[PDB]
Amino acid sequence: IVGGQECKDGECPWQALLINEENEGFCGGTILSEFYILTAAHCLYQAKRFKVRVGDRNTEQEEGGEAVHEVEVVIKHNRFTKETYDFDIAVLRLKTPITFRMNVAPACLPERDWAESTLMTQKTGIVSGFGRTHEKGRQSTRLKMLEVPYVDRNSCKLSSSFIITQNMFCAGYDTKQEDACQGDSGGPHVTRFKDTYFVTGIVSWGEGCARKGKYGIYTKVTAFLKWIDRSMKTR
Amino acid sequence: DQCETSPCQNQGKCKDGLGEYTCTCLEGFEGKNCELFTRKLCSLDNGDCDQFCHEEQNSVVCSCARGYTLADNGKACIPTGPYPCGKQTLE
Ligand SMILES: N=C(N)c1cccc(-c2cccc([C@H](CCCNc3ccncc3)C(=O)O)c2)c1
Ligand SMILES: [Ca+2]
Ligand SMILES: [Ca+2]
Repeated sequence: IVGGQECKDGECPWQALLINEENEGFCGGTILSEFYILTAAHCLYQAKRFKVRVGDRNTEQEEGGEAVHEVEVVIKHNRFTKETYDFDIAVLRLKTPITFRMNVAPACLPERDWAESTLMTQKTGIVSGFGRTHEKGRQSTRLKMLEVPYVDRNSCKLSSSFIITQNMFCAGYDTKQEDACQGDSGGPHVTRFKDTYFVTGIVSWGEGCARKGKYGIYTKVTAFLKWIDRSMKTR
Repeated sequence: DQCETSPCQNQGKCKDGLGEYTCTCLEGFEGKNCELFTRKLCSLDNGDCDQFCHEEQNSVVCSCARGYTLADNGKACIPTGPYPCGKQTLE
């Protein structure tokens, strides 16, 4: 995360972290339940073997209060496109049930029609992660968060050098030095309504980080709410 | 005289009080002069639902995300289990 701030305790409890073979976090995710994790499809191809670490809030010091779970199964969108990053969404069914606790709790999945009118129409959303604190910098020590204004498709598309499909949306600032970044990918984009946080986007990609003229690109989760429930009703 | 002006609307009943009139609203009207609708669709205040709102026959119907049960009043959502979704964690 570039800009923003560190999450306070129990503030971004739906934040999961995919760690590679070297227990190095390489992508974020969103706890959907005690067994499922929402992530980006492209993240499924950046580690030979990965696990899911939740409750973790400082990658350097082992404060504890966290846990690593083995992925029983991985459900990627059969339409994921490596070149455009369209259909960039996935769900991982854990081998062991997450034990919700302080800093480990799920984010609500909204109802499609209601999300598009009551959430997606809001002024801002919240994206978090252990990504990079600058395009060139390194991954942050502690979990961070950022409030990113929703951007209109038109403006989004006119700013992109890559196609913005309908399974995507923009969020962030034109020139303000704040945005998501590598490492935050797959992570949560949440929108609050009456103090309840609903999953609204997945950190997909962007042209750099906090780069003037450009924004961050996320996977419009509303287009996949039916897909998700499907995936979530498995083995 | 307070009621001489018949300040009430929607067939409400003006009833001059101590030193001020009063309107006893009909079913579905409120406010000092029964000039407001008590019935509001999802467009206004989310129809008073705590979470999801939707209309069914020109009438609001609330709902909640899994892990929640709709209050008996038909609006509020009550977390059934220990760590309901979308809520930050305490303790
Ligand atoms: N600012 C953000 N919101 C953002 C968020 C997460 C990641 C990145 C990012 C930053 C630099 C390089 C890469 C690359 C991504 C390579 C694919 N690039 C595209 C571009 C257009 N369509 C499909 C794929 C990386 O993964 O290292 C990704 C930017
Ligand atoms: Ca730690
Ligand atoms: Ca009087």
